[PDB]
Amino acid sequence: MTDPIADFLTRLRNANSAYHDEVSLPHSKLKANIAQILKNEGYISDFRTEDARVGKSLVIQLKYGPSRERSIAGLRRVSKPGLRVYAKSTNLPRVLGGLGVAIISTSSGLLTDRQAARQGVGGEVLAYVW
Amino acid sequence: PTIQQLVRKGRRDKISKVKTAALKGSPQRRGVCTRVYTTTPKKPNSALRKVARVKLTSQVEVTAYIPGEGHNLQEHSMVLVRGGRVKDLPGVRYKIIRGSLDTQGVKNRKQARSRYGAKKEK
RNA sequence: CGGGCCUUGUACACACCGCCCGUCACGUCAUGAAAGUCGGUAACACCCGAAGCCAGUGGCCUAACCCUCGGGAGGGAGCUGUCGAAGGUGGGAUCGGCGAUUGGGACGAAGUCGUAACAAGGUAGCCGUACCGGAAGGUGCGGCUGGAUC
RNA sequence: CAGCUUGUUGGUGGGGUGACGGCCUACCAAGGCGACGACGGGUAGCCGGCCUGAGAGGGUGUCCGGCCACACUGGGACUGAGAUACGGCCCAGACUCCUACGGGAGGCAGCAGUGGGGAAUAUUGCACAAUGGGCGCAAGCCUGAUGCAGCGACGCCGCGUGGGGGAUGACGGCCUUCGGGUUGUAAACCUCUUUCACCAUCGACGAAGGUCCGGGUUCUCUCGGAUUGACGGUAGGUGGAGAAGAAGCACCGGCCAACUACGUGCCAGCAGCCGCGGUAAUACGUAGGGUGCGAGCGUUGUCCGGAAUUACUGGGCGUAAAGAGCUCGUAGGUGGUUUGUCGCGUUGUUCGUGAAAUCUCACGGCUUAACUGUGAGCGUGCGGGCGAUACGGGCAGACUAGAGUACUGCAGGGGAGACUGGAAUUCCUGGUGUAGCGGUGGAAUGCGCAGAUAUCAGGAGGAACACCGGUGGCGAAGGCGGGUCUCUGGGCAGUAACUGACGCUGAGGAGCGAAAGCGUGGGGAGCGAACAGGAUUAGAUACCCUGGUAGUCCACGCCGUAAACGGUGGGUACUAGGUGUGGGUUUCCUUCCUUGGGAUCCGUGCCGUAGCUAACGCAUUAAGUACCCCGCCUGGGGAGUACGGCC
RNA sequence: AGAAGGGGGACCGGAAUAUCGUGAACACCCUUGCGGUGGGAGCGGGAUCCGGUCGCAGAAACCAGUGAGGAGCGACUGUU
Ligand SMILES: [Mg+2]
Ligand SMILES: [Mg+2]
Ligand SMILES: [Mg+2]
Ligand SMILES: [Mg+2]
Ligand SMILES: [Mg+2]
Ligand SMILES: [Mg+2]
Ligand SMILES: [Mg+2]
Ligand SMILES: [Mg+2]
Ligand SMILES: [Mg+2]
Ligand SMILES: [Mg+2]
Ligand SMILES: [Mg+2]
Ligand SMILES: [Mg+2]
Ligand SMILES: [Mg+2]
Ligand SMILES: [Mg+2]
Ligand SMILES: [Mg+2]
Ligand SMILES: [Mg+2]
Ligand SMILES: [Mg+2]
Ligand SMILES: [Mg+2]
Ligand SMILES: [Mg+2]
Ligand SMILES: [Mg+2]
Ligand SMILES: [Mg+2]
Ligand SMILES: [Mg+2]
Ligand SMILES: [Mg+2]
Ligand SMILES: [Mg+2]
Ligand SMILES: [Mg+2]
Ligand SMILES: [Mg+2]
Ligand SMILES: [Mg+2]
Ligand SMILES: [Mg+2]
Ligand SMILES: [Mg+2]
Ligand SMILES: [Mg+2]
Ligand SMILES: [Mg+2]
Ligand SMILES: [Mg+2]
Ligand SMILES: [Mg+2]
Ligand SMILES: [Mg+2]
Ligand SMILES: [Mg+2]
Ligand SMILES: [Mg+2]
Ligand SMILES: [Mg+2]
Ligand SMILES: [Mg+2]
Ligand SMILES: [Mg+2]
Ligand SMILES: [Mg+2]
Ligand SMILES: [Mg+2]
Ligand SMILES: [Mg+2]
Ligand SMILES: [Mg+2]
Ligand SMILES: [Mg+2]
Ligand SMILES: [Mg+2]
Ligand SMILES: [Mg+2]
Ligand SMILES: [Mg+2]
Ligand SMILES: [Mg+2]
Ligand SMILES: [Mg+2]
Ligand SMILES: [Mg+2]
Ligand SMILES: [Mg+2]
Ligand SMILES: [Mg+2]
Ligand SMILES: [Mg+2]
Ligand SMILES: [Mg+2]
Ligand SMILES: [Mg+2]
Ligand SMILES: [Mg+2]
Ligand SMILES: [Mg+2]
Ligand SMILES: [Mg+2]
Ligand SMILES: [Mg+2]
Ligand SMILES: [Mg+2]
Ligand SMILES: [Mg+2]
Ligand SMILES: [Mg+2]
Ligand SMILES: [Mg+2]
Ligand SMILES: [Mg+2]
Ligand SMILES: [Mg+2]
Ligand SMILES: [Mg+2]
Ligand SMILES: [Mg+2]
Ligand SMILES: [Mg+2]
Ligand SMILES: [Mg+2]
Ligand SMILES: [Mg+2]
Ligand SMILES: [Mg+2]
Ligand SMILES: [Mg+2]
Ligand SMILES: [Mg+2]
Ligand SMILES: [Mg+2]
Ligand SMILES: [Mg+2]
Ligand SMILES: [Mg+2]
Ligand SMILES: [Mg+2]
Ligand SMILES: [Mg+2]
Ligand SMILES: [Mg+2]
Ligand SMILES: [Mg+2]
Ligand SMILES: [Mg+2]
Ligand SMILES: [Mg+2]
Ligand SMILES: [Mg+2]
Ligand SMILES: [Mg+2]
Ligand SMILES: [Mg+2]
Ligand SMILES: [Mg+2]
Repeated sequence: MTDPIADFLTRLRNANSAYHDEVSLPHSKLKANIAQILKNEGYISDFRTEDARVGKSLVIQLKYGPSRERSIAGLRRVSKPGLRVYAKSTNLPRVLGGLGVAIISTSSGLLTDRQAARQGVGGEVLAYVW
Repeated sequence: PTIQQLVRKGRRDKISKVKTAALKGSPQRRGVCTRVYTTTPKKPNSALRKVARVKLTSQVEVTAYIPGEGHNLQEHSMVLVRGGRVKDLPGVRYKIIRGSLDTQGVKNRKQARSRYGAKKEK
């Protein structure tokens, strides 16, 4: 078992494709921060933290339209544990030509491309969501 | 496969084959043109092709094709050889240049007249 | 014997009067082995060792310095020694060429011998191994279905 | 190419150098390098750059610029601030030349030039006028550097061979359905202008300079005077007459713009591919027509592209090439939740550097352009300082979810050894008994009449274990079933008692690994390669029949391969269900005795949704969605072959 | 395989007075013996390095392997 962030992305993607309304998954600070970013960008509905048998459990409810369509189109881990990926403020990645979101881990916390270019800081490219 | 596997063992391009072997870097090559003869092509063509055995100045013996209709070649005679395939003769990969040291141009030729060698008219 | 419909297998579609395998014979091309033979390369051990630097010796020569005028100091010629290129001797290494004869390979026409595979291809076929046989191959043992059977 | 190294690795004292240093020496110690490729072999000057490419990349190192190396081949030193000392010295060698034979001389990879090699690459030109260089107080003198010229379409750029009107559808050519169409405003003719070439003439900038003479005393400054330019009487300007001196090459089946006629008739020939030509060829040759480009146009050679056919960006492995036969494990790679710290990675900013030229963007100057100057970019980087701590990493802790241990149960052809049971086949002994038996599609070979086959009793011996038995179980795989005993490995469930990330994978390596085969010894019923006979057949080195050796069995070793298969590497998480079956646990329905239903964990099958796939199909036991590590693929043959090596 | 093929070899002096290695006298304890420990004399052995000397020659005379390559037969030591 390696790369829990990729595990988190895979769980969310599979549930979103299976048309599920919520997911459960072991809670870590990094996952909580990524969930906060996703909610702020509007790709999910609200999330919450429970207390499982051992440790804590993180539950995310997924957002769908009036018809049954997904608000999340894709998801892909970028900086894998076998090859870390970093970027500078000059050349932060662009997702769907700007219609998506790329998560950047900076010394000031997790940020999106817009929030990171407006601050002029780079860092590790965690994942694309769009 | 596996960036670590690539780091340990990089990509290696394919192996090509030299085609200019007798010319060995030169665009043309002089030869002595021994033992001129004729050859029948591969199965579905049934023609009579005019060829020659050329001993090149690169100290290699190759077989060349004589283009055009009608030629003045013979036994020992200096020719200028270039590259080119015939696709029906089995292993001929060289052509005699017409309009060079001993191979005079094609007589009565009127179209394209530069291949095969021919001055316009005077 | 021929025909019709459905279903099954197929490497056939010129459509089984189909496709197709391997020896053998003739020819061409490239290549392996081979008693031996001709070249190249880089070293190694030892012998001999030019110039030259360095180290010694130096009765032969020596203007400046010193001298008690006899010489002394210091220098040089020559000579010896270490190192030393080239050369010589020797045993190997390595890269090529040729070689009577011989092994297979590929391609050639409308050659000879069979018919191994493709249909249950007429003994299901393939895989490993062993023996055998002009040749495709056969047989034994184990395996697989990429075969059948109620 | 797997072992290299003995001044080798290090130390001490000396020596030596401009300088540290095994740079050298005497002594002492026994180290040093290597799978992150030492040692060896091949090739090569390196870079700014150039070509290509969307980029990343790939190829390349020619003009120009920087650095290095060398100067007939090898070695050496001297002089000097400084030496690979190209036109210096010494020695040796090869070569060319002179000689009175004793002995001497030489070095174009400087410019120009000659022979040779080659497909192929230039004049034995002018000037120190400008810039740089050396010596001199200076004037000066030297400079094949340099500045120019000559030659070559070798390349890039620019401009010409006219312009404005004009169906005689001139003439002719070619095609025609013989009616016409086309070349075609194209020509004739009318008119206009002369860029460039031609003729004549004037004539430079490059020179706020170099010289001598005058104010300025000199220094600095103008002044004015001569004089000084190789290019060059050139560029350029002016003037003169005249459309006047000036277009070719390739292709026209598809790619790919461009079609007909005649001749030829698998011939002659064409061709990048696949193809075109055997009597009506848009593919051969000519003509007409057309298309592209144009002082050029084609061919050959080489590089990139297209090629996502080496895939980092950006590919794959069920059946197309591709998962090692399976496991354990070394280096390596990768790593659960959580606290603090460091600030190596990462990221922000600033300073230095990243030469010039080339490249990009904007101007500026040559009549335009190529070319040239300026400014800003670019220069992805590296070094120094100062910030940040989300993530990676290090250091110091913590935790139990992964992993392991403990206890209690459970199922099992898991393995090894020893002993042992019965059915049946064969043979031997005896009884009964008489002429056939055996075998095939049909027969024959064969056995028997010397007593077979058949039948009954006794005995010997080897091998395999009917029913149970299955689709089912166990094992990493290969594999494992007569029974009992002895020894021994793993798995699952429950508990949550313990440790506290101890995990995963794994290049090489090691172990195990069907059958056949090999060695030594034993055993040998049945079966049965080879071998023999019979039959079939044209033949039958086979299929069928009758015999029959090795082998099959055992002990101990070797071998190391299989369609060793799920043709699917291992680990982990997640993503509808339905329905069988093996092993547990478990409430409730607890009797509804039902050992039924439900729930949960671990197996093993079928069917099916999403999803995936070229399709077939896979589908919670993935070939789906993702992450970590490993093996493997790059058209078919030659070939899993040769040579080398290991066993 | 002593494969092949090479190099050194005499004398004198010095290192060298424990140079080094053998044995161990005078003199040092004691369970007093035919005892032990240190001690290092005299007497012998061998090798090296450095310097010098001599001849045509340093293995000095006598003594004391020739070596390599390709076939045939028999494996080999042996026996006649
Ligand atoms: Mg009908
Ligand atoms: Mg079909
Ligand atoms: Mg042949
Ligand atoms: Mg050979
Ligand atoms: Mg000397
Ligand atoms: Mg031969
Ligand atoms: Mg067969
Ligand atoms: Mg057949
Ligand atoms: Mg048959
Ligand atoms: Mg058959
Ligand atoms: Mg047989
Ligand atoms: Mg077989
Ligand atoms: Mg079988
Ligand atoms: Mg030493
Ligand atoms: Mg020292
Ligand atoms: Mg070179
Ligand atoms: Mg590309
Ligand atoms: Mg040299
Ligand atoms: Mg020369
Ligand atoms: Mg020299
Ligand atoms: Mg000087
Ligand atoms: Mg000096
Ligand atoms: Mg020199
Ligand atoms: Mg020279
Ligand atoms: Mg010279
Ligand atoms: Mg000089
Ligand atoms: Mg020259
Ligand atoms: Mg030539
Ligand atoms: Mg020539
Ligand atoms: Mg000058
Ligand atoms: Mg000057
Ligand atoms: Mg030309
Ligand atoms: Mg077209
Ligand atoms: Mg015709
Ligand atoms: Mg034609
Ligand atoms: Mg290409
Ligand atoms: Mg590419
Ligand atoms: Mg990739
Ligand atoms: Mg592919
Ligand atoms: Mg895979
Ligand atoms: Mg296949
Ligand atoms: Mg395959
Ligand atoms: Mg497998
Ligand atoms: Mg490890
Ligand atoms: Mg680890
Ligand atoms: Mg680590
Ligand atoms: Mg971590
Ligand atoms: Mg620059
Ligand atoms: Mg301008
Ligand atoms: Mg910095
Ligand atoms: Mg546990
Ligand atoms: Mg046993
Ligand atoms: Mg018996
Ligand atoms: Mg009887
Ligand atoms: Mg009986
Ligand atoms: Mg604890
Ligand atoms: Mg492992
Ligand atoms: Mg391995
Ligand atoms: Mg074994
Ligand atoms: Mg066996
Ligand atoms: Mg055996
Ligand atoms: Mg045998
Ligand atoms: Mg035996
Ligand atoms: Mg039998
Ligand atoms: Mg038989
Ligand atoms: Mg027979
Ligand atoms: Mg295999
Ligand atoms: Mg198997
Ligand atoms: Mg396989
Ligand atoms: Mg797996
Ligand atoms: Mg997997
Ligand atoms: Mg089940
Ligand atoms: Mg596909
Ligand atoms: Mg299915
Ligand atoms: Mg697939
Ligand atoms: Mg082999
Ligand atoms: Mg071999
Ligand atoms: Mg010897
Ligand atoms: Mg010998
Ligand atoms: Mg002497
Ligand atoms: Mg002897
Ligand atoms: Mg022989
Ligand atoms: Mg003989
Ligand atoms: Mg004998
Ligand atoms: Mg024998
Ligand atoms: Mg003997």
